[PDB]
Order: sequence, then structure tokens, then C-alpha cells
Amino acid sequence: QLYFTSESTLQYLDGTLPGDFGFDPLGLLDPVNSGGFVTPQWLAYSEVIHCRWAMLGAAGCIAPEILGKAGVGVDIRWFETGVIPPAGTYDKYWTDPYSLFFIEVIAMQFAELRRWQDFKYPGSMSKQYFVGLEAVQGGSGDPAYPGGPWFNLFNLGAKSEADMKKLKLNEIKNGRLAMLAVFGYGAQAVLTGKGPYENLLDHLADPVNNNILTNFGK
Amino acid sequence: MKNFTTYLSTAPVVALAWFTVTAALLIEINRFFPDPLVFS
Amino acid sequence: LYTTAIGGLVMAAAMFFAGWFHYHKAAPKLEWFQNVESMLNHHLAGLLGLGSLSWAGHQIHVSLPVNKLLDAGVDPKEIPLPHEFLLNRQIMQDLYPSFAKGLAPFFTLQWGEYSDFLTFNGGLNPVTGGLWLSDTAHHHLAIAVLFL
Amino acid sequence: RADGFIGSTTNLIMVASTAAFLAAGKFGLAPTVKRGTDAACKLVDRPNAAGLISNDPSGFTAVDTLAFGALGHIAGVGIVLGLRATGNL
Amino acid sequence: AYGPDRPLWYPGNPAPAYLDGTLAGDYGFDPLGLSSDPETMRWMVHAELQNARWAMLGAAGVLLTSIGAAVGLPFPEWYEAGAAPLPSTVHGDWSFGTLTATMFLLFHWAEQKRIMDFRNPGSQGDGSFFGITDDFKSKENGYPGGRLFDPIGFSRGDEAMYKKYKQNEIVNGRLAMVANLGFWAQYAATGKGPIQNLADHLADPYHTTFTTNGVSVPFY
Amino acid sequence: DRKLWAPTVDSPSYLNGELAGDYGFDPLGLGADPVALKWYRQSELVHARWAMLGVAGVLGQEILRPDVFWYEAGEPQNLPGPFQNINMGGLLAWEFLLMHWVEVRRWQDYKNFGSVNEDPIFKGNKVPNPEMGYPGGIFDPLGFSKGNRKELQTKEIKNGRIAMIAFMSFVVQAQATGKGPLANLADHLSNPGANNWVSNINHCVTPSSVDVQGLTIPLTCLWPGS
Amino acid sequence: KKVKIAVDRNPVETSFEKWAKPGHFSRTLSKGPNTTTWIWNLHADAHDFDSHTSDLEEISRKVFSAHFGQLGVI
Ligand code: CLA
Ligand code: CLA
Ligand code: CLA
Ligand code: CLA
Ligand SMILES: CC1=C[C@H](O)CC(C)(C)[C@H]1/C=C/C(C)=C/C=C/C(C)=C/C=C/C=C(C)/C=C/C=C(C)/C=C/C1=C(C)C[C@H](O)CC1(C)C
Ligand SMILES: CC1=C[C@H](O)CC(C)(C)[C@H]1/C=C/C(C)=C/C=C/C(C)=C/C=C/C=C(C)/C=C/C=C(C)/C=C/C1=C(C)C[C@H](O)CC1(C)C
Ligand SMILES: CC1=C(/C=C/C(C)=C/C=C/C(C)=C/C=C/C=C(C)/C=C/C=C(C)/C=C/C2=C(C)CCCC2(C)C)C(C)(C)CCC1
Repeated sequence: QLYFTSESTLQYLDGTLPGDFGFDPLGLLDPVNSGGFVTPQWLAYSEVIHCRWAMLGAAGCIAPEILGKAGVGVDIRWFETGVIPPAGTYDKYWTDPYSLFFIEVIAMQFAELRRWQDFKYPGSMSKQYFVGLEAVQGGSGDPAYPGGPWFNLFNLGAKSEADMKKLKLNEIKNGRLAMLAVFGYGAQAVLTGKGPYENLLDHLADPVNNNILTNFGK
Repeated sequence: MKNFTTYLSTAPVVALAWFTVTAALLIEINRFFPDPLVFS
Repeated sequence: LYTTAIGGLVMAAAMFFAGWFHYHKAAPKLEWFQNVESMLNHHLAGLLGLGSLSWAGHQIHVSLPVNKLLDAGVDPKEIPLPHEFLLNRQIMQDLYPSFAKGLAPFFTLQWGEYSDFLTFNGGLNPVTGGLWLSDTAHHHLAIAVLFL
Repeated sequence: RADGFIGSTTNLIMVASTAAFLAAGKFGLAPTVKRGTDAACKLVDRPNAAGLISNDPSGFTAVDTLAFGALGHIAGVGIVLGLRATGNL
Repeated sequence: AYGPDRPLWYPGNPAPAYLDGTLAGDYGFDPLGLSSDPETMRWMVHAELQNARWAMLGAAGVLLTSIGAAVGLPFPEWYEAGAAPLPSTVHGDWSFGTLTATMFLLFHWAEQKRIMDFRNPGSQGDGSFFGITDDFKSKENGYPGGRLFDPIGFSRGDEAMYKKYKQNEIVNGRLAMVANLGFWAQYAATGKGPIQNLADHLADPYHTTFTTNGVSVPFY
Repeated sequence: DRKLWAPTVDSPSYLNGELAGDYGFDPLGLGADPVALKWYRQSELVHARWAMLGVAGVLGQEILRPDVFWYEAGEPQNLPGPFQNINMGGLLAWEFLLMHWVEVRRWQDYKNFGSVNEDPIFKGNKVPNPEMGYPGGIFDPLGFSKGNRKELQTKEIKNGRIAMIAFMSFVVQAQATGKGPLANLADHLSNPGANNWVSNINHCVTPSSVDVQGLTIPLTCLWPGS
Repeated sequence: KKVKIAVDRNPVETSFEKWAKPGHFSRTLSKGPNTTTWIWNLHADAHDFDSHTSDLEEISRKVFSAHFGQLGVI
């Protein structure tokens, strides 16, 4: 329920937003006298975007190892893919890491600028012709939750507003756990120097001798 | 642009331009025809 | 130097952008500016304290090993590049054996072990004629805890 | 806290310092969010502007568990290094 | 284009007021309000209808001579087709100094008439030059229609075809201008000239990108 | 109401159910514009009819002539009868004009429906072409559309959609294993776990390029080969 | 008494119209020049925000933004 909440935070936290535990110590979601990117709408919009990206990363920084070690293939750690060349690089890429980045930049431009234009100017990506996809790029009033025949392609939810609201709490919590995990992956990687999976499979072995305190020296 | 061009016309901007051209002209002249003491 | 220059120009464009943004766009109200207790609390710890600690990081990882090698007579174009000191613990450990333990001495409160990159020598370096870089690192570390 | 120093004088000193200083605020023997002080070092109470909501019976708030333990940590470090420098430790 | 609901540059962002949609290839793209002034618009439109047209001819040449040099046909690549010896003439041999002077002289005459009509519409159509009048008139700014500039009569014919043709010209011209920067930037990085760069990219498409060329990406 | 592609989905309005095989499957809303739906449909039907013929040829050719790999059968020497080592340029010439006529005629039926229906050379000979994409007449000799063509159209589109998916399988499982459609079934049934997509997706088995009568033809595997 | 970020959305518009009107900041120097003193006055009174307006909100916003530029040039 409420975690480290205060009367001031509750004034502007009434429960509506998916996943509102009244946890705003500094108080950044206060609407009174707001602007720029600190407006409550943008902050909530970013949190959802971070959760979705973190959930993809959290499941991507451990899958090459959980599967690669099992013998499926690849078997790299998330830092040895080409993200941070000084910490390692994979050799079998159909193209240059920078060449891939060039394509990545162009693709994100047509995907994150259209997404933005739908927040600044609600439902503006559905009018300009976009290979006929425009119709599926309309989105709903809420910027975080688009909808349409694409983003909600299997109409999961819609059976009552209660189900949408539970499915939105599931995501904001399965995503705040993933955001705390992604930070954990990076922090453990820096100190230990090994991959998330090996770090778990070492605590499991000798937990007392394999923790953050021991990892300070070892 | 009508009001930007108005600003680029104000005395300080026009003088900065005129002088830069005149200065560069003299510099370039000596660059190709150096040591011009007499008109020969 | 070229990379630093480029970074400074990028910062410059951020500053002017910030000036226009915090004036023509998100202009703070008077009640914001008159929070002196907040300004001092953030300028002492966040600005001065963290500013020194962040420097005590560079001085301890890049300036100390590079300067030690330069004063040792090593050619400038043969010193391991800064990042190699951070990643390759062996290189830093060779220059400062206290990197063989790690951050353990700090948490165990055995700071003494780090008495090879954090010292109170005092005076001037006999080779270069300037304050020891080790003493400067210890100063910025202390100055930081104070401000923070 | 590392290398299983648990049990070491340093561990005991730091734990004692942190606890002795958290039990100096939860037990009203020092300034805290609410019950501040005065120009004569007397707790004259205080209104916090955020209105922190605490479940602790005495009203000890997170602000006060991160503001007394920090004092204990600084005190412990000062004592540990001080005794360490002397023959005490 | 040619519509109030014409496709725009940044779908969503509203189009500039000065850019109504009539002008050929109008997509409401003037972020730094360079054509905020109406007179500036006319000049900028004419200038674009000048750079693009020359760029289109220039691109046709860098591609035709290049295609020739690749097939084998003796054709100096665009970069080295200036040091190539100037051909002789029935009158005499060509000199670089005379060639440049003659090129500017002729251009000054045409430019003067074009700009003079631009500043004073129909000024050139005064039978002053050998009685040529309407042919020296301008159908539109950047559109000097007549029986000397539009001989086949696309402008005199269906306006819809003329309008469609106007869009083709603007879009193709903008592409040629971008293409020209390529021909120059690919040269000042690869040193090979196009049609050799298209041939290298089609032989090892994955390991022959801008990233792997030394100059484009410095670190890589 | 028709059964849709997912138990929780709601059909897009434009997909009211008129077209055969309308399972309301337009997640990207590509068929929203009625002009595009019309065109895309003709493309679906052409793609289906071509893949159903193709998936029959690959399977059939293997069953009868098993020496020739489906992937490597367009080579002049591979061509059977006298066709062996026949000038591919001359062959292309035939496949070109002949295909251009049939395609352009079909395209003009899109541009102006029921316009190109009468024999251009002779006369009177015309095709009913009741629906765009369903000419019938000489195209339907044994006359089976005379019945419930819509029901037959539903079977045709559904069979074609399965084929379209199947022919692209034949393509991948051939450039990975190097063997034909039924040979890949045989290998699996020999040792299932050891003859799977796991032990075969890490190699693009098929030439990088093929020189055809002096014309080198570059080749590529759909997935970047490991 | 709450310490919080307080901001006013899009107060001053970004335009060059004021750029073309020298002395728009001072009521006295907005009337244009009639003596050669105005030239020296529009410079000796351009950073004196307190003189431009009586609002301490605007004077502060100007000061805060000015500092930014200074940092930029530094
Ligand atoms: C003295 C410098 C200064 C100060 C006091 C402020 C103050 C403020 N800015 Mg601001 N800004 C600055 C410089 C400054 N800015 C510069 C140089 C830029 C150009 C990049 C910006 C761009 C900017 C934008 C786009 C926005 C603000 C906003 C705000 C307001 C709320 C956000 C905030 O800062 O709260 C606390 C901090 C945060 C909420 C997020 C912190 C994110 C930073 C960038 C991460 C690191 C900061 C730290 C200094 C880094 C240290 C070095 C690092 C290696 C550790 C606030 C009053 C927001 C606003 O207008 O509110 C209405 C807003 O939208 N600023
Ligand atoms: C980049 C676009 C832009 C535009 C179109 C405007 C437009 C405007 N601004 Mg503005 N401003 C901008 C950017 C911009 N600003 C930025 C990036 C900052 C942060 C520094 C500011 C900070 C700012 C303040 C504080 C104020 C304005 C004001 C104004 C309005 C009238 C004053 C004016 O600008 O006249 C033209 C002014 C100048 C041409 C002076 C130029 C000074 C610049 C910032 C740097 C020059 C320093 C110089 C190099 C020093 C060295 C000189 C030496 C080499 C000899 C006007 C509509 C004033 C206002 O709101 O109206 C009352 C106001 O007080 N602006
Ligand atoms: C840890 C928090 C923190 C930090 C590090 C700073 C740091 C700074 N503040 Mg500041 N301030 C803060 C909190 C903080 N402030 C709060 C909470 C308030 C409201 C009570 C204010 C109100 C305030 C005012 C009114 C002013 C400053 C100013 C300054 C700058 C001093 C001028 C200088 O020496 O330039 C040196 C430059 C550097 C050392 C390079 C660092 C510059 C970075 C980009 C500044 C970023 C600060 C900001 C908090 C980070 C978030 C930005 C993000 C939203 C994008 C300095 C960099 C002055 C200023 O704006 O100068 C331009 C000034 O006028 N602050
Ligand atoms: C090129 C083949 C092709 C084409 C042109 C179409 C066209 C169409 N289909 Mg369709 N479909 C196909 C193949 C095709 N389909 C296959 C193989 C299946 C089996 C899964 C289906 C199953 C299917 C269903 C269940 C439904 C449709 C429907 C529709 C219509 C909806 C409008 C639309 O979104 O159009 C756009 C479609 C295209 C432009 C096809 C191109 C494909 C896009 C551009 C990328 C797809 C790449 C693909 C994933 C690669 C597969 C590789 C794999 C086989 C290995 C439309 C006219 C709906 C309908 O019947 O409405 C009447 C509908 O309910 N189709
Ligand atoms: C509430 C509150 C209130 C008060 O007032 C104030 C405050 C306190 C401030 C607040 C809080 C806040 C917070 C907590 C935050 C956090 C964050 C995070 C951690 C994020 C993550 C975040 C994270 C993330 C995104 C992640 C991402 C990732 C990604 C994309 C990807 C990755 C990867 C993978 C897959 C694999 C490969 O091979 C590689 C790569 C590619 C590399
Ligand atoms: C509907 C929808 C809607 C939304 O909106 C979106 C989306 C979802 C995207 C969509 C989807 C789509 C799809 C799925 C498509 C598919 C396609 C295909 C697969 C085709 C094939 C296709 C295929 C095909 C044609 C095939 C072909 C083949 C052929 C001709 C032939 C072959 C062969 C044989 C016989 C044998 C010999 O010896 C050889 C050869 C000669 C080689
Ligand atoms: C009984 C009770 C409880 C408990 C609670 C707790 C657990 C508390 C604790 C708390 C804490 C846990 C405290 C502590 C704190 C500490 C801290 C937070 C730290 C800080 C740090 C600082 C402040 C700094 C330091 C430094 C460094 C880093 C460097 C050098 C110098 C010096 C040393 C100064 C519960 C609820 C469960 C239940 C019911 C009742």
C-alpha cells in the first residue's frame, strides 16, 4: 500500500494512476506549478516506457547465458556483445557494430519521433499516410497506453475496466522489479566482473562466502 | 525574417560587417602583393 | 585535448539552451529562487562536495598512475592509456599495491592500507617541483566528506 | 563490512555506535523530525512541512533512521580510527 | 503537394503559414523561418528552381560519364574530367583563361535577362532582342514558359499535367541536389567516384558501408 | 458470426466478412483503405495460386526425379530433355513477353474491371469474369464455380494461405539442411532430437553465388548464416 | 513553506521583433534616439534588470538566465 508516504504527496496522489503507492519523497509528481519534462503526465509516461524497456533488457541480459550455458548457443554475457567494446565484442555479426547502430538510429527516429508527436499533438500519426499503418498508429487518449489493432492486437483487457486496471498494475510492478534488476545486473557486473547468471549460481553455491560484502575484496 | 534582417541592419552589426570586409580586403591584398611601400 | 574541446562546446550549447529554456520556456517562480536553505544544502554537498569527490576519483585513477609513470622516465607515448588503469587492476596494483585488496579496506575501515595513493607527505615533489599528486587526492577526498 | 570482519572490534564498535545513536532518537534523547530543539539545546518540538507519515509508535520516520544512523557511522569511524591510531585498537 | 492537406515534413507539426501548399513540392518545411518574408519566398523559390535544375544536369553527367568509364568507354571520372585536355576548335585551340571568361560572359547575359524579368516581369519581352516578346515572358517565377523554353507545350497544354510535371521537377531536383553532395562526399572518403562505389557496395554489401571507409567514422 | 483469428479479438469494421477467409486478421490495419484492400486481395490470390502450384512442384519433382535438388534445378544443365544447357537469355525472352501479356491483361482488369474480357485477336470469345480475380469461363473449364464458388473460394484462400507458409518453409529448411521437403521429414523421423532446427539453423548450406552460362548469380540465406 | 520546483510555462516568447527595436527594455529609451547619448545609454542600462521592471520574479528569471550564457561563453 502506501510506502514512505506524506500528507503533501497524498494531496496530489489520489490512487487513480496505475501503481500509485504514494511513494514520492522529493515530490516531483506535484502538478501545482509544473512544466518542462517534470509535468506529472511526462513523468508517468516515462515510467511506463522505462518499465517496458527494462523488462526487455532484464530478460535479454540473462537469456544469452541461461540458454548459452545450457548449450542452446551463443553463450555470451550482456557486456560482451558490442555494447561496451572495451569489455568485449562478439565476432559473428552480419554487419559492423557501428553499421548496426546507423540502422538502429534511423529506425528509432521513425519509431520514437512518431510516438512523441502522438503525445505533443494527440492522435496526429493517424492522419499522415504511413504505408497504411497510420490507421494502426492512432492510439487512445492516454499517451502511455496506445491501443489500436497493433499495440493491443489480441484485445487483452477490454473485458471490464477492472481487468485493464489489474493488467496495468501487473506491468508497473513487473517493471519496477525489472528496473531494480537491470540496475542490479550492471552494479554486480562492475564489482564482480562476471555475468548475472554466474553471480546467482555462485551465491547458490557458498552464499556466505559469495555476497556483496565478500565481493568487496574478492 | 523581416525583423531578423532589421537587426542585421542595426549600426553595430553593419559596422562589424563593413569593417571585416575592408580589413580582409587589405589583408588579402598584402597576402598576394606583399611589401607595398611605393606605387612604383 | 580535442575530445575535451568538443565536450566543452557541447556543454556551451547546453548552457545557452538552458538559459533560453529557463527564461522563454520553464521560467522558475520567485518562491523557487528564495529557497536559500535548499541552494546552500545543494551547492555545499552536491556542487562542492561531489565536485571534489568526483575529482578525487580522477586523480586516484588517471592522474596518479599517469603522473607516476611520467616522473619515472617512461615515454609519454608508451604509458598505458587512462582507462587501462581502471579496467586492468594489475597495472594499477603494480603502481599502487593497495589495489590488490580492493575497496575492502575502505568498508573494513582499514583505510591505512590505501597509504600509497592517499598520503600526508607535505612539501613539493623532488622530481617535478610541485605538490605531490597523492596529497592533492587525499585533500579533495577529505574536502568532499566535509562539504557533503 | 567485508572479508567476514563480523565479530571484529571494528564491527562491534560500528554496530554499537549506529545502535546507540538510533536509540538516542527513538527514545527522545536528541532532536528528531518533530521534537526539534532550541537556542538552549532543549527539544521544543517542530512541524515538518512534508508531514511524513510513520507507522513507528514513537513516530520515528525514515528521515530520522537515515539521520541518526549516519551520525553513528561517522562516530564509529572516528572511534575505530582513533583507537586504531592509539593502542586501544 | 498542391493541396491544403498535402503530406507534410514532420507528420503532426502544423505547416508554416507562408507555405500554403500551392508552390511545387510544398511540404511545409521551413524550420528556421528562412522564407518568413513573402518576397524572400519568391527569391528562395527561384533560387531552388535554379540550383536544382543545374544540379539535375550535373547529376546526369556524373552518372553518364561514370557509367561509361565503368563499361570501359574512355570517359574521365567526374573528379579528373577537368584536367582532361580541352578539345580543339575550327576557330583555334581552347585556353583555360579564355574558356572561363567566355563561360562567365555568356552566363552574365542570360542571368541579367532572367533576373531583370524576375525583378520586372515581361521586361525582356519588349522585342528589344530581335523581336522575341512573349517567348521572353515568364509563365511563373522559375517557370519561363514560351515557344523557346517550353517548345513541346507542356505548360500551354493540360494544367494538371503541367502541375504534376512541376512536382516531378521539384522532387527530382531536390534528390539530384542530395545525390550531388553524395558524389562529392563519397569521393572525399572513398576516392573512387560513383558507379564504382555502387559496384563495390553490390559486391560486398555488408563490409562496404560508410562506417568502413576510414574518413566517415574516425574511431571505426 | 464468423470465427475470428483470436478468441478475444474484435473484427476491424472494413472486414465485415464479404471476402473469403475473413478471420478479421488485420493487426497493422493495412486493408483499411478500400483501394488497397482491393489490390492486396488480388495480390493474396495471385500469391496463393502461385504457391499452391509451387508447393506441388517441389514435392512432386522430388517424388519423381529425386536426383535434382529443388533449390538447384533452374540451372541450364539441370534442365531436363534438350532444355539441358539451353540459352537462359533466350528462355527468359519467352518467359518475358508471354508473362508480360497475361500480367498486363490481368492488371487492366484491376484498373478497369470487366473491360479486358473479350479475345483481342478473335472476337465474341469472352470470359464471364464475375469477380475481379475470378475470371472463370476458359479459366474454369470443368465448371466448378457454377456451384457455391464462395465456399470453394474459402477453401482456395485457406489452402493457399497454408501453401504460401509451406513454400517459405521448403525454402528455409532447404538452404539450412541442404535437402528437399520430404527428405527433411525423413531425417527428423530417423533421429528427432538430433535432426531439428537447433542442429541445422547454424549453417547456411547452399552456394554463395551461381554462375549461369557466364552470368554469376549471387545467392543468400534468409537468416544470416552462423 | 514546502520546498518544491515552481515554474511558469512559456512566459517570454522567442522572437527577433524585440531584437529590431533597440531600447525595448527601458520605458525611456524605447522612444528611439534624438541625441547621440541614447547610443551610450542603451548599453549603460541593459543589464540593470532592477531598473527595467519592479517585479522581483522577472528580475530573477533574467539574472538566472544571464548566468547561463556567462557559463556558455566560459
Ligand atoms: C545551475 C544549473 C541548473 C539548475 C539549478 C536547474 C534547475 C532545474 N531544471 Mg535544468 N537544465 C540545466 C541546468 C540547471 N537546471 C542545463 C544546463 C540544461 C541543459 C541540458 C537543463 C535542462 C533542463 C530541462 C529540459 C528541464 C530542466 C528542468 C529543471 C527544474 C526541475 C528539474 C531539476 O533540475 O530537478 C532535479 C533534477 C532532475 C529532476 C533530473 C536530473 C537529471 C540530470 C541531468 C542528471 C545529472 C545531474 C547532475 C548535475 C549530473 C552531475 C554530473 C554527473 C556525471 C554525476 C529545476 C528547477 C525541468 C523543468 O523545467 O522543470 C519544470 C526540465 O524540463 N532543466
Ligand atoms: C536564440 C533565440 C532567442 C531569441 C529569438 C530571443 C529573443 C528575445 N529575448 Mg532572449 N535569450 C536567449 C535566446 C533568444 N532570445 C538565450 C539562449 C538566453 C540565455 C542567455 C536568453 C536570455 C534572455 C534574457 C534574460 C532576456 C531575453 C530577452 C529577449 C527579448 C528581447 C531582448 C532581445 O533578445 O533582444 C536582443 C538582445 C541581444 C542581441 C543581446 C545579445 C546577448 C547574447 C545573449 C550574448 C551576447 C554576449 C556578448 C558576446 C558579450 C561579449 C561582447 C564582446 C565580445 C564585445 C526577445 C524577444 C529579454 C526579454 O525578455 O525582454 C525584456 C530578456 O531580459 N533573452
Ligand atoms: C546538487 C544540486 C545542485 C547543484 C550541483 C547545483 C549547482 C550549481 N548551481 Mg544550483 N540550485 C539548486 C541545486 C544545485 N545547484 C537548487 C535545489 C536550487 C533551488 C533552491 C538552486 C538554485 C540555483 C540558482 C538561483 C543558481 C544556481 C546556480 C548554480 C551553479 C553555480 C554557478 C557556477 O559556479 O557555475 C559553474 C558551472 C559548473 C560547475 C558546471 C556544472 C553545471 C551543471 C550543468 C548545472 C546542473 C545543476 C542542476 C541542479 C542539474 C540538473 C539539471 C537537469 C534538470 C538538466 C552551479 C553549477 C547559479 C547558476 O545558475 O549559475 C549559472 C544560480 O544562479 N542554483
Ligand atoms: C502476399 C500474401 C498475402 C497478401 C497480399 C494478403 C492480403 C490480405 N490478407 Mg492475408 N494471409 C496470408 C497472405 C497474404 N495476405 C497468409 C500466408 C496467411 C496465413 C497466415 C494469411 C492469413 C490472413 C487472415 C486470417 C486474414 C488475412 C486478411 C487479408 C486482407 C486484409 C488486409 C491487409 O491487411 O492486407 C495486407 C497484407 C499484405 C500486404 C501481405 C504482405 C505481408 C506484409 C507486407 C508483411 C508480411 C511478412 C510475413 C510475416 C512473412 C511470412 C514469412 C513466413 C511465411 C515464413 C488482405 C487483402 C484478412 C481478411 O481475410 O480480410 C478479408 C484476414 O482475416 N490474411
Ligand atoms: C519514485 C520516486 C519519488 C521521489 O520523490 C524521487 C525519486 C526517489 C527520484 C523517485 C524514484 C525514482 C527511481 C527509483 C528511479 C529508478 C530508475 C531505474 C533503476 C531505471 C532502470 C532502467 C533500466 C533500463 C531501462 C534497462 C534497459 C536495457 C535495455 C533497453 C537493453 C539492454 C541489453 C539486452 C536486452 C541484452 C543485449 O545483449 C545487450 C543490451 C542491448 C545492452
Ligand atoms: C494478412 C496480414 C494483415 C496485417 O495487417 C499485416 C500482416 C499481419 C503482416 C498481414 C500478413 C501477411 C502475410 C502472412 C503474408 C504471407 C505471404 C507469403 C508467405 C507468400 C508466399 C509466397 C510463395 C510463393 C508465391 C511460391 C512460389 C514458388 C514458385 C512460383 C515455384 C517454385 C519452384 C518449384 C515449383 C519447383 C522448381 O523445380 C523450382 C522452383 C521454380 C523454384
Ligand atoms: C526496531 C524496529 C525496526 C528497525 C529499523 C532499522 C533497521 C533501523 C536502522 C537504520 C539504519 C541502517 C541506520 C544506519 C544509517 C547509516 C548510514 C545511512 C550511513 C551513512 C554514511 C555516511 C553518512 C558517510 C560516511 C563517510 C564515508 C562514506 C566516507 C569517509 C567519511 C565518512 C565515514 C563520514 C523495524 C522497522 C525493522 C521493526 C519495528 C521496530
